Amino acid sequence: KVFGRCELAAAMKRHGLDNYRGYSLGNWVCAAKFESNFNTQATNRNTDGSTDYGILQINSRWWCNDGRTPGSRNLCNIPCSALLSSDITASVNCAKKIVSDANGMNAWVAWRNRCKGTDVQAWIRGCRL
Repeated sequence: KVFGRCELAAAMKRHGLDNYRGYSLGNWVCAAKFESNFNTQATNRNTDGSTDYGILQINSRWWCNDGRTPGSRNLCNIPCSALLSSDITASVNCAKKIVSDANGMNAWVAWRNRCKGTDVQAWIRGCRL
């Protein structure tokens, strides 16, 4: 499912991401935009053999099990396919654990490089929230 900007903002808010660990909703929407382009079905393989899954491109080396990442840890306790669902609940719950780690949102390279320090409020402007 390819989300609409305001649609995704509302689902993210509902799920409790607005200001989770200090990050305003604009950040999460911006990160989804540049990580997956609002597509829940996005996958990207990395050089180390791991793969990123879903709307927030969660990595298989540490967070989920895809059965093909030697040494994976599966910290979110879920098969990576669960992150491709049109229902973003799994992605959100796992993202909540990732951002709680020492590095915060810097865990998402797209956020660090394209959202960090920008007017992220723009991502939710015009939305009925």
